[PDB]
Amino acid sequence: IHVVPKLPNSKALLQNGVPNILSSSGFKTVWFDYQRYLCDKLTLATAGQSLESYYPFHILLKTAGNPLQSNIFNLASSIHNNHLFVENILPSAVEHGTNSNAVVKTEPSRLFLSKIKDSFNGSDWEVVKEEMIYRAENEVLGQGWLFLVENNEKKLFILTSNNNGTPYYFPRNQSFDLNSAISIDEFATLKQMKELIGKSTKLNGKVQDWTMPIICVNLWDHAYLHDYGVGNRSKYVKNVLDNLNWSVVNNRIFSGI
Amino acid sequence: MGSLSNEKFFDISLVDSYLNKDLKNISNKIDSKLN
Amino acid sequence: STSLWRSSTQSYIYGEYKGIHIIDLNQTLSYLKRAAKVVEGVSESGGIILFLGTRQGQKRGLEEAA
Amino acid sequence: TKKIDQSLSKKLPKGTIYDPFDFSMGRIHLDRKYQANKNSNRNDIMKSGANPLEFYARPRILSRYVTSTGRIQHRDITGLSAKNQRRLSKAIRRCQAIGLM
Amino acid sequence: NALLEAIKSRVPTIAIIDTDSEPSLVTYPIPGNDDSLRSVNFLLGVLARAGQRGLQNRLARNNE
Amino acid sequence: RLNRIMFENNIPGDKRSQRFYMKPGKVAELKRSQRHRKEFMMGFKRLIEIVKDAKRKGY
Amino acid sequence: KPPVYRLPPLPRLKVKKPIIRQEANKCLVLMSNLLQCWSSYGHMSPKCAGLVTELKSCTSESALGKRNNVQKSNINYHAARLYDRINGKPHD
Amino acid sequence: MKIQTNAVNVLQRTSAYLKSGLLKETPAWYNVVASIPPSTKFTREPRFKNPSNGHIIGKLVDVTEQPHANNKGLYKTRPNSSDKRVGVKRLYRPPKLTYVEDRLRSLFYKQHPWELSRPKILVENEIGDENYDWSHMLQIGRPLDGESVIQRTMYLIKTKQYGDMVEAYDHARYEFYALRMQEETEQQVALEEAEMFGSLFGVSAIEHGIQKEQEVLDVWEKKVVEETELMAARTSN
Amino acid sequence: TLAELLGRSRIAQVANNHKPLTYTGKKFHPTHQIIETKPSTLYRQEWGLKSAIPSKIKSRYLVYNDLDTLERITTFEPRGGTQWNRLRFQEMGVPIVSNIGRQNPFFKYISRPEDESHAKLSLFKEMKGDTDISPAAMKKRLKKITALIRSFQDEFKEWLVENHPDELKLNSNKLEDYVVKFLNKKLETKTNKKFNTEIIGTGGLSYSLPGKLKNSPNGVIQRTVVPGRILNVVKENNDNKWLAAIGGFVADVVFFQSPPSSFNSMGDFIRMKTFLFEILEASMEKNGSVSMHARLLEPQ
RNA sequence: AUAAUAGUAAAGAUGAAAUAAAUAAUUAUAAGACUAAUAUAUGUGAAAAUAUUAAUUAAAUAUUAACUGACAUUGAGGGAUUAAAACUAGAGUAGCGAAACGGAUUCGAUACCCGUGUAGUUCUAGUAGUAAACUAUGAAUACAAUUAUUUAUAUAUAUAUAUAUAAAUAAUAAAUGAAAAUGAAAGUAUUCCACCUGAAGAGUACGUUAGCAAUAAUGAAACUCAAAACAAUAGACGG
Ligand SMILES: [K+]
Ligand SMILES: [K+]
Ligand SMILES: [K+]
Ligand SMILES: [K+]
Ligand SMILES: [K+]
Ligand SMILES: [K+]
Ligand SMILES: [K+]
Ligand SMILES: [Mg+2]
Ligand SMILES: [Mg+2]
Ligand SMILES: [Mg+2]
Ligand SMILES: [Mg+2]
Ligand SMILES: [Mg+2]
Ligand SMILES: [Mg+2]
Ligand SMILES: [Mg+2]
Ligand SMILES: [Mg+2]
Ligand SMILES: [Mg+2]
Ligand SMILES: [Mg+2]
Ligand SMILES: [Mg+2]
Ligand SMILES: [Mg+2]
Ligand SMILES: [Mg+2]
Ligand SMILES: [Mg+2]
Repeated sequence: IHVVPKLPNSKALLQNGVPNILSSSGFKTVWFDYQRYLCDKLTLATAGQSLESYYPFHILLKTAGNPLQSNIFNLASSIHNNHLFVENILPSAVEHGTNSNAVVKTEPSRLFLSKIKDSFNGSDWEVVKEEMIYRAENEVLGQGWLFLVENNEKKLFILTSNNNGTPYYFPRNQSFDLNSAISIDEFATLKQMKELIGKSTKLNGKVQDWTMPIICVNLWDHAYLHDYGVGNRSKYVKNVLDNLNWSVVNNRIFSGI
Repeated sequence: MGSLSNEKFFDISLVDSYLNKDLKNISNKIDSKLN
Repeated sequence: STSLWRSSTQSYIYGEYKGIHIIDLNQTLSYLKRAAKVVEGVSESGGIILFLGTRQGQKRGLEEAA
Repeated sequence: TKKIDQSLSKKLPKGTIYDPFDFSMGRIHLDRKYQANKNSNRNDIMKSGANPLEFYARPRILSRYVTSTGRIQHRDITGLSAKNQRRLSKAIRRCQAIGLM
Repeated sequence: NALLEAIKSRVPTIAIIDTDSEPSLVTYPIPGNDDSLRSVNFLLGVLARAGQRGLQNRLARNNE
Repeated sequence: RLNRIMFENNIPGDKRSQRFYMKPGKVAELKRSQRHRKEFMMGFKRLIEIVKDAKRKGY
Repeated sequence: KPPVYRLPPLPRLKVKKPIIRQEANKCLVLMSNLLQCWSSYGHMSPKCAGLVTELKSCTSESALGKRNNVQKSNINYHAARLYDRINGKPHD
Repeated sequence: MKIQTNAVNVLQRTSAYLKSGLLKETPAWYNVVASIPPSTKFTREPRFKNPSNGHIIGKLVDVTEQPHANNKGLYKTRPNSSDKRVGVKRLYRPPKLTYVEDRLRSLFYKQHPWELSRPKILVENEIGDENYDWSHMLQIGRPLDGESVIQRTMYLIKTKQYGDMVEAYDHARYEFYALRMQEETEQQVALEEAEMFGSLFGVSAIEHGIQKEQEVLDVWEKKVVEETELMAARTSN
Repeated sequence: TLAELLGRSRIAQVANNHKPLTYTGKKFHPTHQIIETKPSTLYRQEWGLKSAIPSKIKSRYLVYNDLDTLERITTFEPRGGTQWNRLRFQEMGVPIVSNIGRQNPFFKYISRPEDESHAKLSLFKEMKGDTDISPAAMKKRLKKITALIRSFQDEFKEWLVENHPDELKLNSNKLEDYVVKFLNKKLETKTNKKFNTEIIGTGGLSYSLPGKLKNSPNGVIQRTVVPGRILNVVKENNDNKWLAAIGGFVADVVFFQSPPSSFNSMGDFIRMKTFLFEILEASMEKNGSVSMHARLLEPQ
């Protein structure tokens, strides 16, 4: 059985929500309700099978290449992504419930701001945030996820997913919406991706992708509607990126010590 | 059916009802009902 | 399998099911508790306890037990 | 050559499910090894419940349990029960004495 | 072989006794499946922890 | 094909067995021993099949 | 219903002469075909050219080809290993 | 094998060694075994009830308990031959455990042969943790399968909502079909929706089968050719 | 109690099966329950059976008959391949349809006696559906029934003279009708084969409802294309259709007009090549087989 | 075996040989004996025995119902049946085959092999009551731990299996045993009968009884000796 993880300072979260982003009702929808909804569906889908003993991140990797397990993949991807989003927007990862700590001033580290300049042609963090808000509004028509990811070449770049798209495995990033029209450049990217997946010799037709997320923003209606409303998702993404917990985001960047 | 059977090759039910005044006490009963 | 029954074990059997004999776990628990107390006693007394098992795969359990 | 002996190719029936192993030589050999006349029971009068002794005047049925020369087949070959083998052999011997077999 | 040597040497023995196994050959039989590694390792684990508690109680009485 | 008929009706064996007379007791002994060897071979093949099946499954 | 025949206890379980599949030599079959080809179309007939070319290559270095002409049966090893387990003997 | 005596009396044989002086030092196990005596009866024990179905073992129905006529129309006035045979053996033979659910399980998989193709894991997690409310078929912790139907049927007959087992079984079967149809659609739609957002898959199930069949059909091609050439040479003879 | 727990154990959940593990006849559906073990348990030869499975086994799927035997082995085969046949059918997205247009067996429909007008056809099917019954147990259906039916003589000797006396005095053509109905009316309360073992619908192969369209980035899919293999190079003898091997099922392939020339060229090795097919329809027969009809889509 | 037919010059036998219009082939006729497969003597029968077919007569199984109310077990003496050989009469006599006479083999060959082949082997009516007539194991009853495999009866059903209770056979626990082994007895017990008391002499002598007869039953002692026998062990040896 997959159970909803306990969050630090949960009593505060159920009373005052997440300050500057979500209210108490908004956080109950995104985490206490939706995370319960996802975990229960995952348990029903995976109970009695070998996947029941694996964590959601491992389930999505195991099932990423199986077309008829997409339902399990979607549930595992959503569960992992939601706790990636709830973790970097959380007031404090440490449990100051008995310490009553009200001073958590987290700021981008030097390694993060050095990789931002290197990967974005000298752009500042503030400018990159504006590009992230723009990318979300023009690339994610409906539900999806906004990620700041790091690849095998030490370069930070921006990835957007439609519905439950994993950042780890490029064949399942779901960054192109094929319901609408696509340019020849987008079709080239899809055609090149298909060729890479066909070069793999494995009988499971799986490739190696070492991309890892650094920041996760939930773009689903379960996270913003109640507090911002239809059409105000760009005001929601702005608040999230301005109130990130950088103790978690800094720890996601590999240092090598 | 027993006594009230239509088979050409009947069983002992028919012969028993005859000697027991049943095939006759039912024929009259049916006819009396028809009356 | 009931075909391989050593009838000297009759008193431990709970019944037969699907062509095998089902061991009475109520007795297994009582015997296990008694055996466990003996191991605890010998260990607490400083005795040498040897764990013998020669079926494939048992080594890991045997090594940690020792 | 565009031809293969029937003994070297398996013809998968229609409506049946198959595995990749069904195209191998192991399947061919396995089908030969486990090839028994198990469908005889449904076509074997003497394995149905009839009394073989009622067929003593029907040489055509009895001739299915004798060799080309008229030698009664051993129970190992007929697969009958002891009683039916015993009754069938009596029927054949009686049929021979009457002048029909 | 080991069981008979234990008898000859007056060494008490514990063993898992399956339905085809002779109970009287051991001092303390444990009726149970001896063919599954899970069943064996479950019973062995319980006996091993029981020994550990005895060892910890002996090392504790020495300290105090 | 003709030779196969002879062997499946035991014609050559019967002809040879009819050359000399054998006492009824000796005939009965030979019939008993032959049946035992036939049945013994069937039991042997059954055990070899179990061996091969057990070997295939890794026993 | 098919009669099972159970053996008595035996001192051993062994096949006297285990059967082995001896694959036919590729060079010998090539020679057997060429010889037949000459029997029908005639000796040195242009129809058997390919046969002659193949035979020469098969036999160029070794007249019977370079083959792993070694095969042994293991039935007796397994039969002796598993007999005590599978014979169904009653307990002592 | 004979009931052994020397394995359970190690304490008494050791005590004779110590009392005589043949063994100078008390063994470490000696005190432990003395406090925890071995069981040494090794007896066969009778049993008077089948634990599975509660059937009583060892009860003889006397003729006084059968006053009415039987199915043949005859009264029973004397014990029959079976009643006069001692039945001690039945007291000692391990009872055959039976369950009504076993009959339904065989029925379910005879009616739905392809449910067998859904892999089942026999390895248990913890039987003691199962907190199931069989008012509904779905349960957190276990898959939806034939057993879900059987347990639902038993709950219906146990709550007396239905009287006949067949009616309860049919009711459970339809609940099972509804849940199976919702899952077959969630999987089809999830695949369709993913492809519409640019999901790519290396090998499909159909493709996996084709590749495996090719590997087998390639070895089969070689052997066929080889065995169609040995025949030609052997037949030439 | 231990007995209660045992009845609900995972081993108890598997229905007793002694069907041959090595069957060489015609296979139409799964015969054995596939058992699966997780990778962690496989590393320890643990499958939840009585004994450890030999380490030689690398598959995670098996089928078994007996937990233990007199030969001190488990009777099992390390295969689980009927699951891939079902999943490949699911990938072909062809719903199973009734060629007779019968009601959907998976829906609780309100049926009426339209087909119950054959009361004499099926009431006697109980004694006449004895194709493979013993010569004396089937004969026990003659005396055992005769007594049961003969116990209702008084009831039918009064009802018939009280509800249809004219027929008893005119003709038995209608009396026979009242007899067939009487027994059925007095048998519906009874339980004769109250449990029906016949396969219900698809048998679990597919729970897909017909009607749904397959959306794709290139538009709605109108024809399903599936790779396959032609088994024979000559149409099935006596049949106007060849045989193909598509997704673990043997289908009947109908060609547009002509047979591609690769047939004659390849010959008996035609199965060595993969062709593209279109699955027209899929039906289910009473034997529990799937009647898949295909069409050899050829590049044009 | 005889006859016919065409057709021939060798045939037959053996380790190799030799002794006594054919052999082979196709027809026709006659005679006696025997009973291929199935088949396991499975089974049946007191044993001896019993397997080509049919018929008549006699006997034989399981369960249930009713009935009798210990009427049972065993069985000295006695009675009956009893393979093959043998005998007394009358038939039969193909094949086989003591003996006899021949042919070979051999140093010799009163043998083994070959030929001619009488009694006998067959039937009917009798005599006789003997066999390694053996499971070398008297009959009956109560009882004791398992498995496998068949068979039988019964029960159930979601109809073909499943569940029961007996019998048989196989392998065993325990037990017993000099051991080999026995295994439901060669175990645990009870009841009745037969029989044994070192080897050899001897199943002989004498007598008696029975039989047409051969013989069968019953059945010793003296003298002499310290032997004699069984199971198992390790060797040696084996055409
Ligand atoms: K006999
Ligand atoms: K009295
Ligand atoms: K008396
Ligand atoms: K007497
Ligand atoms: K004569
Ligand atoms: K004898
Ligand atoms: K006696
Ligand atoms: Mg075991
Ligand atoms: Mg002549
Ligand atoms: Mg005969
Ligand atoms: Mg016998
Ligand atoms: Mg007497
Ligand atoms: Mg005379
Ligand atoms: Mg002579
Ligand atoms: Mg006389
Ligand atoms: Mg004499
Ligand atoms: Mg005598
Ligand atoms: Mg005799
Ligand atoms: Mg008597
Ligand atoms: Mg005398
Ligand atoms: Mg001796």
